[PDB]
Amino acid sequence: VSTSTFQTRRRRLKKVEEEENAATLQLGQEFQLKQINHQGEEEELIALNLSEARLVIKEALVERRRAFKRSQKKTREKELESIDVLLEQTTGGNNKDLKNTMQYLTNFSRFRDQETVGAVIQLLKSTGLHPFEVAQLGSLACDTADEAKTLIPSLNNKISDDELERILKELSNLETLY
Amino acid sequence: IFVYQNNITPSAMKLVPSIPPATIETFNEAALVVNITHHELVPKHIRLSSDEKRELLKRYRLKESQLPRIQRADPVALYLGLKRGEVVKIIRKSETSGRYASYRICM
Amino acid sequence: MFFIKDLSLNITLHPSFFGPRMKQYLKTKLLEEVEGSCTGKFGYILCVLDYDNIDIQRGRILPTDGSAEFNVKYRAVVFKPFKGEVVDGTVVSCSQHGFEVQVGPMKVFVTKHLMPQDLTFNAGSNPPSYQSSEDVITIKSRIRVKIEGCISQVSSIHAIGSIKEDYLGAI
Amino acid sequence: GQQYSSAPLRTVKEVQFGLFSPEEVRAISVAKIRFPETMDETQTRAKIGGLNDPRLGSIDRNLKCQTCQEGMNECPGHFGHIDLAKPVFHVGFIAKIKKVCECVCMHCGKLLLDEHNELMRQALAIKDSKKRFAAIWTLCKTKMVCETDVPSEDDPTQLVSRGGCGNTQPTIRKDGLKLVGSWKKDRATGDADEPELRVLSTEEILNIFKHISVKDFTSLGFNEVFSRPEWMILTCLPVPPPPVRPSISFNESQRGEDDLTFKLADILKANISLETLEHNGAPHHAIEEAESLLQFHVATYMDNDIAGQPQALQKSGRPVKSIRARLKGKEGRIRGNLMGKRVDFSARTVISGDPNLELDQVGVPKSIAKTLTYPEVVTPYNIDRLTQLVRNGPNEHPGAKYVIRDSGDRIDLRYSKRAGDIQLQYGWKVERHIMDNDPVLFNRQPSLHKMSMMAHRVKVIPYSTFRLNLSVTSPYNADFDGDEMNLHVPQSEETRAELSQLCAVPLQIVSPQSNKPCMGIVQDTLCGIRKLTLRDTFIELDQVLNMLYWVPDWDGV
Amino acid sequence: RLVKALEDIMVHYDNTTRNSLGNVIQFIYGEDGMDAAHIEKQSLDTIGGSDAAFEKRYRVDLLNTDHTLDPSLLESGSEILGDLKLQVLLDEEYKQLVKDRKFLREVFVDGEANWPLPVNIRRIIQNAQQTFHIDHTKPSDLTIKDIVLGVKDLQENLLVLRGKNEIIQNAQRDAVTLFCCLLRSRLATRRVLQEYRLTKQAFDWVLSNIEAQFLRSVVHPGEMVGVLAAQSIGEPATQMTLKKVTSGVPRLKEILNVAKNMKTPSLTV
Amino acid sequence: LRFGEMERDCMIAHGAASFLKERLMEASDAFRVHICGICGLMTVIAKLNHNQFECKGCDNKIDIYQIHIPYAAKLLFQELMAMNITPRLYTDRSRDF
Amino acid sequence: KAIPKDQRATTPYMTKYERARILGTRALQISMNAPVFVDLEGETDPLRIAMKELAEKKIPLVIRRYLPDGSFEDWSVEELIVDL
Amino acid sequence: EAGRAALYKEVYNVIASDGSYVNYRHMALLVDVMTTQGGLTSVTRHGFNRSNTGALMRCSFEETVEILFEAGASAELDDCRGVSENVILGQMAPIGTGAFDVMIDEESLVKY
DNA sequence: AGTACTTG
RNA sequence: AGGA
DNA sequence: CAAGTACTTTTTCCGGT
Ligand SMILES: Nc1ncnc2c1ncn2[C@@H]1O[C@H](COP(=O)(O)CP(=O)(O)OP(=O)(O)O)[C@@H](O)[C@H]1O
Ligand SMILES: [Mg+2]
Ligand SMILES: [Zn+2]
Ligand SMILES: [Zn+2]
Ligand SMILES: [Zn+2]
Repeated sequence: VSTSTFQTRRRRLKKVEEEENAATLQLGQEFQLKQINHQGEEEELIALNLSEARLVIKEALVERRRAFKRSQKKTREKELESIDVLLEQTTGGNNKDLKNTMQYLTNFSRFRDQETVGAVIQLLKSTGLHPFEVAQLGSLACDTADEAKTLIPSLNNKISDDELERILKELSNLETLY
Repeated sequence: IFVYQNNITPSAMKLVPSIPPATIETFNEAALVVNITHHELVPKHIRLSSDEKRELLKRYRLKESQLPRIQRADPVALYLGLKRGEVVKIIRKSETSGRYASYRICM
Repeated sequence: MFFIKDLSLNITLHPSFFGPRMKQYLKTKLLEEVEGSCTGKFGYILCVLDYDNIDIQRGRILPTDGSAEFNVKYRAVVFKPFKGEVVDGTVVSCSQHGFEVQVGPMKVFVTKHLMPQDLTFNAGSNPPSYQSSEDVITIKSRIRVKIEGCISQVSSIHAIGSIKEDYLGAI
Repeated sequence: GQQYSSAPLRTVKEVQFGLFSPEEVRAISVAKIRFPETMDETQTRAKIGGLNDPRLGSIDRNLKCQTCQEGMNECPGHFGHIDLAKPVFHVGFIAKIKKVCECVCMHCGKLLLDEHNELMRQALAIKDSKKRFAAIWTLCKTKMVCETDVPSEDDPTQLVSRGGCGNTQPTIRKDGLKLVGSWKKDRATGDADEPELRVLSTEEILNIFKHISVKDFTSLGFNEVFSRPEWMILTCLPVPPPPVRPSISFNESQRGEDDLTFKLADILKANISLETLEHNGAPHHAIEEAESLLQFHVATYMDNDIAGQPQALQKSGRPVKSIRARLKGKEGRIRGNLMGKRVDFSARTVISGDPNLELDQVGVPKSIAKTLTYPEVVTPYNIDRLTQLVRNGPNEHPGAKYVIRDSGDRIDLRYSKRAGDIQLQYGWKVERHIMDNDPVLFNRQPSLHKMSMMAHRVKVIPYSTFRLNLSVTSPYNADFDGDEMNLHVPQSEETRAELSQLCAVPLQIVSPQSNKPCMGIVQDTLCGIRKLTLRDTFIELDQVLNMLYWVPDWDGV
Repeated sequence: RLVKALEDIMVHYDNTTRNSLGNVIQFIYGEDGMDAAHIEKQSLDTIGGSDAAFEKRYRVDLLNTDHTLDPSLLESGSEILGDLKLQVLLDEEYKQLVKDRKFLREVFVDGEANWPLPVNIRRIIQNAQQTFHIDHTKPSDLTIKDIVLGVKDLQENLLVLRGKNEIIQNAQRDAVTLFCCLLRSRLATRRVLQEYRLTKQAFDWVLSNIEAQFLRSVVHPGEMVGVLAAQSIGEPATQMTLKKVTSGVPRLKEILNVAKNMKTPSLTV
Repeated sequence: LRFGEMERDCMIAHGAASFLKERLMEASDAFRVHICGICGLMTVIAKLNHNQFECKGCDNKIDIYQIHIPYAAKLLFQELMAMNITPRLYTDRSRDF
Repeated sequence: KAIPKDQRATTPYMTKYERARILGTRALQISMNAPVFVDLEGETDPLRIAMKELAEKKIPLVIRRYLPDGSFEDWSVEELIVDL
Repeated sequence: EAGRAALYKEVYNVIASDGSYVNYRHMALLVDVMTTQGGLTSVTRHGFNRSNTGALMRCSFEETVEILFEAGASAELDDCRGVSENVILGQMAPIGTGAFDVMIDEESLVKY
């Protein structure tokens, strides 16, 4: 058996249109902007910049280690070994994907501390950009507004070049000196 | 109501739905001699208010389909001048319970 | 990219597990089946969030076998790559044909032809590298790629990428 | 037994009826289906890349299916197809096709009446597709001209253009498998006298139906997704797989092909002729000939028993079995194989009465108990007991016939070299003999009663008849002048409960049919109960003591 | 055909009788909401005889020195005389019994008393008599309030329909009507004391068992009453085979067919 | 023996829902088919072993279910199809009421 | 839709069909080596154990009583009266 | 309503003519079924079997193939609410034992 | 042996 | 062709 | 238009042309 979602479409006989996924911010049916949490409420898409996602997973497994030991009652180079240990403790081990991901995020994150990822999340979520662009801006280091407007082509008319350059400048300051 | 002796010409009959929202009813005098409602076999039919029907359906968790039907041409649906959708509450005696309430939607 | 998604797996418990350590065996069966998984529809299901608040609900007993079926409503971190997504990664494989880049849980292969012309293969190096007038792309080297397209493939997703356009390539 | 599949198990919630689009038939298809020849790789006995398996289901039982590698008991058949040289009517839809032509313009494809006629918008209102089409037809059958302009929804002096085409409509009549119409015409105000008499082709009716508006056909009983009118005409024909039309393969060198397999080859042959006849030298009439024959074959395949008399008879005089014939009432698919079924865990013998059986028990002959089996699960509560019945084996009374493993594989205690040393494991199943006190469903046909099927307690006994208490005789309507009865063994712990908790004989004592007991004291006991209870009747100690000890619940007083 | 016509009919969890389209056939199964096997023929005493005979049986007048309950019937007999407050209760009682009697004669036009109803009251009383060893000589420890109100309370507890609304509540009142006519008739003050001679202890027991029995007597949501009805008509029809008007199997055949051209059409004037 | 049409009725009359199911399935006919979740047909090419599923013609390789029905119902459905009728089977509702 | 605990209007009594289905289900479960919530006082038949669980009212099951509209009331085997 | 009265009276008389007794409710229900439609719905193929119940259910008596052909033509949807539909599908029919659902409550399980 | 249907 |  | 025609579900379950 495989997993299902909150999207309840009834494709009765009519198979297709299998529309492409792009930088026209044309993601899947699944990764649409108007999502639905299991409480039934309409909630917006949650996209994470590497740094943000590194914390989330770390946090999750940290509290999972808490629940596991509770139910058993009756420096980036160093953060890597620290994480590789927590994985032995909570994850099924067989998950090579999570080990690979955590190594990648640990080595590729821009914002090391929770407060740092906090200010990043504030500064960016004010632009009115779609959570995908807001993530890419946080996870790819850019200097020219062109560098960003090129790598994230959806941005194109959405923000001012100077406004984007002010934002790129603040993100550059926020970069936790590893 | 128009009570006629023998017939009404199909010429005159074409003028019955002519004046809405007002309504017209044809009645052969010969049929009216005896009041069918008075018969042994004929129970108390009662026309329900739009709010009463609303409640009947709410209280029994029904769709209009699900109720028993009375034909628009039923002698009793004619006597009471029942219109499409109008519901009757039928109260019959029961050898079982003493009193039994049925419902019939109009056709 | 890297999303947080609300998902719901259906698990079918055999009667011999209807002991008080039930919710626990269930939460684990979910984690066994779901974590590590890779679907085309949602991408790589990486880490199941909020273990403490996983919703088991009332499980229906299936008539002929005594087993009960539960719809385990949950929330997880996913990774669904797209065409046009700009990703950074570390090189792994490297041949006459091109080089493969490890991006989180997935690899992206850059074709010899999806690179600038100036970059040429070099068999006579340890390990085999790609040489430019300025750059030297090899095994441990860090690269910024644009995903041209991806192939949903069983327990993985693989993609073909480019380093030909502006602001891409070696980091 | 069938193997484990990772596909999620689910139950059928809705059945969405419809018609096959030719494109679907082609899409679902695993092969087309070019040669009427069944197999013989030019006499070489092995299936052909032409008829039965050009990738379809499997034969041989040996050798698996090509496309799903499953083989025989797992493989549902796989459908193929036959691209028909010319369109043909579906035998079934012939009259609906006619009724649709009678409602629509046989030239532009517009409804003969619309929102402009009063009675029409009145009929269009009807929610019920079946009842609304009925109304649409009766109004539209009459309309013999497609109207260009009609009187406006206000005045007859100024007439509004509803939709083009003026053309006179044919007065369609059927000539068994053919729709032939009669256009009234006009010629110098008169004509008819002598109207245009021409048969309407399948291809023209197809083109008119193809041009029927979605809104229009949808106002008729149709559905733009599952059943468009054009789909009542057959263009591409689905070829069912072997499981549907199995070859009853006697000996090793003898075919034994199904009736459906022969009728399909007839269709193929009829089709091939038509195809070559039109592609090659087309002698115009010789085509309408081969076409009408193909129509006949595709008709008689689905329904052989048609009004238009000529029955398609197999070379033997015996007629071909239509698919319709397979589904028709009492015996045959619905009432024969789905509503009713032959079943395993069932036994039948002559019944006889026993005053020494309890109202709720049934005398089960040893031989029958040694055949009927109940699948008990190896549990700690029974482990030792079950290990002993297995030890006892298939021929001792309290014995077993099979041991079913976790592996799913069945051990036969009648032959297994390990029938002795068989060490039972929890979770295995032991198919043990039917034993004293197992609940079983007992029944006497007719079965016009809730009480004509009651649950009883097994009582394994000698001699070859089922023994029943005499008072239970009335609900069944049984007597012992040679009546026989049926026994059904439930195989679940779940079904056993249903039987003991709902259909048990004692539960059935007072019956709702007449709000009074449906069982009472009968015959000997009734005759003797009167005699015993007269004022005159006194019993001496000797007998009184036996009369007492006989009541199994006597207080000892 | 009877089976095929009625197969999909069952009693749902709203005591309602519906087909596979959920259309209501009967609002409550058999108009009373009762399982058929729990019913027994019972005589509705109230129904017949002289208006005079009725008066003697049911009437209690504590304000008349001849028509009071003798202090041999109950302990309070002496102090109950001329009690105007209690006499209001017995007047309600009596007037209700007379209402019943007129209503019953409306339903059963020919005065037929024997009807199948749930809960065999005759047995409960009989059983109370051996259970408690009722002394047909000694005076009861029952109050007129104990009887009058006791019966009035049990009535509020004979539940067929459960809903919190007028519509459903009236359905309940209606379905329970006839049974209560029996209940009030077999449990009137004069009757309980003079005839049954019950003690407060025995009367409380009679009351609980009526309640218990009644509740056990209702139809179970799930009952395939359609098939059951089909079979309950069908089976006998097979057993009648295996002005001289058409009857039996062929008239039944005429009926189910809704045959227009009937064999022996006859009017009764 | 034949557990016939009439016998089915007595079972329905008793309310033995599971016992009826058992007679018609486990004790007789019972079979497992794979059906496509898009066109409710038995189209699926279940190579259950390589865990491959597929419904070419829907290009569906994902939305597939396994169902337990009497072999004679598998038959009825294939027969209805050969005759052009589509008995589409669906494991979810869409109408309510 | 799912009717709340206050607002439930079905019988407070267990149906003949409910009782039978529960005994069956529990017997089938006990038989499939499921945990038993009662002391088997020398007990060995899963149906006899099921009766004991229902008597001690230690069956961890719930009856979902569907209504013709599709809505339902959930009832615990604990709360259901067994006058049956 | 007088139709129901007459219909019952007549039915009852055939039963009582033989000397038999069938409890009111059975005959009442038959009479009630023929009535509910507003007219005199006969117990025949062209009567009750032509109502709006399930295509599979209806095909199980008298007009079989003809019914199923019509279902495919009008794209009919079977509810799968009828007994006969589940009998065909080899599914636990919503009858007695199957008129409700059974679920494990974790709370009560961990309570014991 | 009946009912809508069908054909003269 | 037989059986209740 | 009507008469006379065909079909149909026409009770259930159990040796062998
Ligand atoms: N064709 C048939 N179809 C169904 N059931 C039949 C049948 N023929 C006989 N029976 C059943 O067999 C029973 C016995 O009929 P018979 O064998 O002729 C003896 P009897 O007519 O009952 O009179 P008796 O008890 O005084 O001797 C019937 O009551 C009936 O249930
Ligand atoms: Mg006999
Ligand atoms: Zn295959
Ligand atoms: Zn036209
Ligand atoms: Zn498909």
